[PDB]
Amino acid sequence: TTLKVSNQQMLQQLSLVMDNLINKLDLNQVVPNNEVSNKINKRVITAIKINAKQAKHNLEVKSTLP
Amino acid sequence: ESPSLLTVIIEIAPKLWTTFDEEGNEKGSIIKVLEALIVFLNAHLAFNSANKVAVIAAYSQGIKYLYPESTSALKASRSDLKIINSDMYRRFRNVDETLVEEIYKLFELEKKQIEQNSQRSTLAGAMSAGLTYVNRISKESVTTSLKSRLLVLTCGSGSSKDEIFQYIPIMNCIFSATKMKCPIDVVKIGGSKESTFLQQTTDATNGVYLHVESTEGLIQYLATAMFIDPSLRPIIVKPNHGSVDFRTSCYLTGRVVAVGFICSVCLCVLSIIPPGNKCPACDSQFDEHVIAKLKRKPVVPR
Amino acid sequence: NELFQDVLNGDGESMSNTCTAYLKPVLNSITLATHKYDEYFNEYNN
Amino acid sequence: LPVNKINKGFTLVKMGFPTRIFEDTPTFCSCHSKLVYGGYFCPNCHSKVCS
Amino acid sequence: SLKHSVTQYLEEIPQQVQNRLYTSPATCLAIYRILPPLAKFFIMAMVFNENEVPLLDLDKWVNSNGKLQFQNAIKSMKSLHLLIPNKSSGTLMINLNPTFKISLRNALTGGEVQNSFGVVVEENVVSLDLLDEYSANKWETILHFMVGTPLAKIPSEKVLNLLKHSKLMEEVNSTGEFKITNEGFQFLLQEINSQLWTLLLQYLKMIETSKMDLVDVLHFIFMLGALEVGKAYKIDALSETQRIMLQDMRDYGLVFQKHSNDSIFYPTKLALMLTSDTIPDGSLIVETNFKIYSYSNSPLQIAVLSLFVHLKARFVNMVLGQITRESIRRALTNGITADQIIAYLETHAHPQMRRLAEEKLEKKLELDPNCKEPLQVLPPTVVDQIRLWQLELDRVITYEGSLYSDFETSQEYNLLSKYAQDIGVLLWKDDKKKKFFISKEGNSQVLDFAKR
Ligand SMILES: [Zn+2]
Ligand SMILES: [Zn+2]
Ligand SMILES: [Zn+2]
Repeated sequence: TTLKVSNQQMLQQLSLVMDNLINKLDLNQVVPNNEVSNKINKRVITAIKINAKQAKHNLEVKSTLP
Repeated sequence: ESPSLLTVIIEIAPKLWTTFDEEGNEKGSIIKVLEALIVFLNAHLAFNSANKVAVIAAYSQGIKYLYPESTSALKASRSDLKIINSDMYRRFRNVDETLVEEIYKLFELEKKQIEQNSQRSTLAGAMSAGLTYVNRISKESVTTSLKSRLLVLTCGSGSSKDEIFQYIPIMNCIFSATKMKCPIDVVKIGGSKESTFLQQTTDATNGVYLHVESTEGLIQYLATAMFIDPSLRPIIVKPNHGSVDFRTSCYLTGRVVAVGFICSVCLCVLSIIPPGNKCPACDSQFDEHVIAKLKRKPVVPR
Repeated sequence: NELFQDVLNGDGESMSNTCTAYLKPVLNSITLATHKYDEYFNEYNN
Repeated sequence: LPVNKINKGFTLVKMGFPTRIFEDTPTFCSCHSKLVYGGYFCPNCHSKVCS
Repeated sequence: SLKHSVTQYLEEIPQQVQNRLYTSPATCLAIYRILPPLAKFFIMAMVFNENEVPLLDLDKWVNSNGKLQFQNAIKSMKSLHLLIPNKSSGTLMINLNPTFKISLRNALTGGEVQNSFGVVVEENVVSLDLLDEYSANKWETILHFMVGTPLAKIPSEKVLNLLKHSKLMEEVNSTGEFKITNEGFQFLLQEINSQLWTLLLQYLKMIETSKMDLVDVLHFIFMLGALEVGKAYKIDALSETQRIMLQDMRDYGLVFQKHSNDSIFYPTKLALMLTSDTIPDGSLIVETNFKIYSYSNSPLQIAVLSLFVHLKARFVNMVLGQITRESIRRALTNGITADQIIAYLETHAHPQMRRLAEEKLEKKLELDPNCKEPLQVLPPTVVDQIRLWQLELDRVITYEGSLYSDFETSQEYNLLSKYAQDIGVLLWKDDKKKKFFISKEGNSQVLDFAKR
């Protein structure tokens, strides 16, 4: 410390996954529409920049002081 | 350079994914995460000729190895269903067809056993089973220097809160993966931004934590940040932002613990002195002399 | 504070920030200790 | 080693769980007085340690 | 070695031919499996997003401990023409090759692959009983031909011209026998995957005629690497050029066919071993009396050991032989250097020799820890004797050319000698003797210098 689903709609969602697996699992649908991919790339590059600026540098290290 | 083993621990629960479908605008996100996982496994098998794939699903009533099939089931089988097109690469096709066939069987089992609602999540047991399989592939040593990597595709969907029973098995899996040098990447699909145990799993085992809110474009997340091969782990930085504090929850209050007291017998963490001067976990009676020093107020002149 | 003003009027603020940041955590810790001391003193006074 | 039943030293032990501080500027640690980038600030007195 | 050879061959491919090579997904997958892991990671992260990715973003991916390797990966993507650079907004933007990206995406997700992986005809035979036996039979046939042992069956003239026009396996018609070169014994040294690769790249070097198309050969080689053993594939997807070169490797042994010009063809184990790899036979014991106890039963190892070991007796397990002076003279007259022989004797050394060498080095380190010595798995006396026989073959070296002398002035001799040194053909010069010598290939340059 600092929306429970019913079994009916549970089975309906399961059967929806069943019939979506029967007809065609088109893997080419995983390709983004080049708009969400820009957001994903921006998020990943910003996280990389933060982590790389943190982990750029980590016997004591040399100091600029005399 | 060196081939690796990618063991996928996917947490498919009909209650968990239904909550994500209700919260999201789209429906049937199981198909989307499954096809993203299939493309990611085909990508991993394309990385090296000698790499291997393990897929284990944690459902409500237990765990089951999606790929490869059971040896009794392999001997029993082969009805080649047309879920996946047959004109693709055969190495990808066998893995994809086996995976979707075991999705079919496991969802038929879930539909059959839908009347019983389980309050015990089996994600940690699935991670333990994946670690046993990783040790088997290392111990078997059919192939020289196989490396390894766990990838846990879990979903919280804002419904399943933090599970305190999972804490010890997840920590044991962390220590086991650190012993065998197996990085654990975690993808969480849901509204819960922070998952403390899984973030600790990614941080302590040199893995990558990645929380997403939409199942669309998931292969763009997997092939970019989860494609860190164990051969190239130290030379590639990890995008796992949001560093975890490595703290723990108290035993009798449940809050995240500040400076506090633990039992010297059972190591249970207490945010405050427990009532009755006895440990709530292992029932060890505390000495009244020593706890008065902890209760002693600090000194300053008038 | 005397060392901070000494590096301020010696190095001319080009290196005074590094000197302050080098001793920043110990300064914050002794400030927290003095604040706790004053808080408990004022608590016992009242 | 498993302890004896006659041992009655069941005392609560006080400790805090520090947070891994992140900083691009090196600081003097409280334990060795050397320049270390990372560290763990003490939850009780805000002092940093190496390990 | 193996990846470097195919990388350098694909460097020599022109850019338009390289882009035409990216049509079939199997070729793209087989090419992608050659790339370094950083390059493969960047490609795989870069396929699924259609927008172009900056190079500075890719620089942020790599930690400081592997940055140089990153450059090498970029260099490979600067060599294979997979990454197109662009100058936009003052930035060196990087774009993926569209044909390669589309073909790799079709290979991964499945879809339009224009039967680059073939079609299974569901009729099959046992791989170990027939397909492994046929490939091993053809490989042992060509190897026993090239090592020079007599054979009742010799391979066809397609590979005889291959061996004749290659740098290795020189042929003479004045005697009627085939002479192994230094490159031949080099070819006998490494494992069979890069042996097959060297053979296939030499075949690729020979093919310039209008009967054969280079891109079709590369596509067929890469799909043969993609095909799996134990299941036949239909011939209808192949062109007539692909059909005749399918017959060519049916003769060579990469592929099995039940009859000539059949509707199906069976891939062999060499097809899957073409991509990547995966006491023993041929393990030998060397003693101080030059006796070789080589635990070999396959005729290939016995035949290649007969090039430099005077064989005395043959058992089921070993071949009792001896390293004599005459056998080593036979090996060196074929150009087989002493270093190659010593490397072969090292690689096939017995585990017991390794244990004895380890015990000797353990006694050495506890006696003299100040210096470290390499693990001499075989005795140094036989190594020294092999090198001594190499030296007595080459006691004299003969350079043929022309000697210029009889200069009345020393300045003219000095000018001609420094001209010969500048053109890099002089071997010896002396102002006291007033003589300077030049090689055969450098005669004509000094001739046109002196005449004009
Ligand atoms: Zn206790
Ligand atoms: Zn320190
Ligand atoms: Zn402290």
